[PDB]
Amino acid sequence: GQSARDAERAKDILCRLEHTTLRKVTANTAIYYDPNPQSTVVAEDQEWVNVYYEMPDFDVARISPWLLRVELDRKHMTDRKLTMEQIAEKINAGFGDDLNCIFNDDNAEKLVLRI
Amino acid sequence: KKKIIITEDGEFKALQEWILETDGVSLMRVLSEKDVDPVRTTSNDIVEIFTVLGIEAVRKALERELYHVISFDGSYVNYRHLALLCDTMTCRGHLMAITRHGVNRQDTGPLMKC
Amino acid sequence: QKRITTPYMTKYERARVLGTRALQIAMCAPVMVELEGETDPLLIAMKELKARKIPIIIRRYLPDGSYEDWGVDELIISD
Amino acid sequence: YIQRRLIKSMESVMVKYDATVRNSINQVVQLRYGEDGLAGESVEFQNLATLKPSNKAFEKKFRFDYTNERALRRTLQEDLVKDVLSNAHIQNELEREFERMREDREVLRVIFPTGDSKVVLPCNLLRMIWNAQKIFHINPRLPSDLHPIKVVEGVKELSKKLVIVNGDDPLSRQAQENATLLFNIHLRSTLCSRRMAEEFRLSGEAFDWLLGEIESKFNQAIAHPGEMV
Amino acid sequence: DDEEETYRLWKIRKTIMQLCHDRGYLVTQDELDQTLEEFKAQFGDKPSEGRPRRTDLTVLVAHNDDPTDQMFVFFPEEPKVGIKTIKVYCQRMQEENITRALIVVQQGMTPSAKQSLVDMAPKYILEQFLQQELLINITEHELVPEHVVMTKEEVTELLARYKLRENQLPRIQAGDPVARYFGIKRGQVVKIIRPSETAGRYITYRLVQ
Repeated sequence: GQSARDAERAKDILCRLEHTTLRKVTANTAIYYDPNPQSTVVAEDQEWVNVYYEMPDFDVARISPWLLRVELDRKHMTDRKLTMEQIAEKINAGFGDDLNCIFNDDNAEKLVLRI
Repeated sequence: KKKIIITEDGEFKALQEWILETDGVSLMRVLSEKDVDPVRTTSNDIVEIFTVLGIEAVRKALERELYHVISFDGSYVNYRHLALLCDTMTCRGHLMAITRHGVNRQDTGPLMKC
Repeated sequence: QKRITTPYMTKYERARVLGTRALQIAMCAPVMVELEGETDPLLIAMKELKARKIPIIIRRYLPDGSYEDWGVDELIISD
Repeated sequence: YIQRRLIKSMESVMVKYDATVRNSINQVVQLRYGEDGLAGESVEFQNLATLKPSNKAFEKKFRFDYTNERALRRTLQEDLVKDVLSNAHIQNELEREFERMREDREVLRVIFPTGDSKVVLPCNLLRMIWNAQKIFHINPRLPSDLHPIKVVEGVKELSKKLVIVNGDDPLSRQAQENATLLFNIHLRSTLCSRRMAEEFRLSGEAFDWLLGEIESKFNQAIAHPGEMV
Repeated sequence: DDEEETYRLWKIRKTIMQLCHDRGYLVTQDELDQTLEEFKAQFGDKPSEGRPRRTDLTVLVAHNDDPTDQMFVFFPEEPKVGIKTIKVYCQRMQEENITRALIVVQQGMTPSAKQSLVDMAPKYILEQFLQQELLINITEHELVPEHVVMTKEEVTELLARYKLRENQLPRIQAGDPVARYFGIKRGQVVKIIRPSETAGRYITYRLVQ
């Protein structure tokens, strides 16, 4: 289609065809220890995890004291026109429901989602 | 690699169009995607075309690749030789290589395999 | 009749007819042209062909087992 | 090493006495050698000159209109210019060759999609016209005496005597039309009535020679039954 | 999602309506160019919890030369297909008196099912496909020439014109994509018509064995 003419649609189908894994869009990861979701060992993630916490869902059996924190690079994120919403559903939809992902808002400069 | 069209007045006009080239082959899926030309898309591996497209497609692709490797340095070789080679190479239905165990599986006599 | 093959003496049949007829002349066979001071048994066998007077019949074998016989007189000499 | 292997593969393929390329166990490989039936020794490069031009230049150069009365007076003699203008049968037969030409023009555009014009074919035609223009001292300044319906029917009769696949029944009368398909298109586009009354200007005597030579230099391009192809 | 799923089901459908048209069946004209939104309005907007259930998609067609011989196509629901599941279909053919049948397998089949279809040789011939392969018409590709299947009266005209046997022809195995697209059995002869640059057109023949 006109995708053969304009470079933008060519580049979007380019990114849509190329294979992309997770370690290409991550900056660093850290395994913390929050025995309570209100503990928030790292200093500043308390805001968004809390604004989730006043809407608390899925406290079915326990709360796992073990946490996994992932940091993302918006450079590698936007170049493929990705944002952590689709990642968030597919990292859940595709592996099971044994994991649970809460995330920031992209207006914040660094893109972190905790599991 | 241009897109040559025949205009309304009847002249050959060439057009520049974006093409994409990959490193790795799985064509049956790449053909099934949207806004990707399913006619002119091809791969430089011929067992893949054999499994995906057929046997005549292997004949023509092999001919094309032989022509492209021959005419790389401006040389030239007649057509009958390419046609005869790529016809006797895919005559018994499947791809038998001109190799040790490719000439070793035929109705040929006993005094030739000795 | 039903002759399906070409009426032209091919390149290979002309090289074998000239060889055989030349060897027969060397072993005292009678010639069929009025040569003039010629001695080479292969120069004579070439001017017999130009005059269509070689007494040999060619048997072409089709690949299905059949055959047909063409007199060298009946063929169109290629050269 | 690679050449030794490949030649060890294909040792016993050859042309049998019915023009089919058969294996050692008589397994047919091609119904005709090189799909045409000619040896790759007596061919050379030529041009089509029918697929590249536009739809207006085409009808301008390959038409032979017969209602001008003065250019027709310029190129043909007075004996033929009164006959061409006063016979509906001739005007009709000169109208169908253009139709048989446009169809071939449309078939060429699908055989050669890219648009090139360099093809390999039997006996050269432009050089054979140039020769006949000098064996007979053709002066390209005076009106010629070559009646056009002579050109049309001579080219038809010549096209009939170019047999690659000799047979009378169907499936042997259509493979013949498939074998000499490109050469007949080239021959019809080069020896049309307009071009040979406008550019070449051959005489009547110099046309039978050309017709007799096309056939004789074609019949000796056919492959020979027995060469280890 | 379902937008990907309503797209595929329309695409795969459009392919089959040509595959059965090639085999010489009667398919109405507008069924060939059924655009997407027309399909979306007829069978349903989405198959995810929708009216298109992968049933209500099946097709039954009749031959041109004869209204009795008919062909069916099935779209199984499970990803990989079991044993009685095809016998569910074998029963559905047993009741309607149809022998020509196809099954558009979704993702795969079982080796036991592979055994269960090669047994009914003299009756109830079924063709097993894949969902992925039917997504594109390979016949309209660039490299693929035009094939045509010859009746058994024409094949006896070749072998008597070129004075051939039937062992001396070029061969093609009945496992390559175009041998199945046309539904070819062993002992048939297919005719290829390709254009070449030396002659203009060349007709070759293949024996399917």
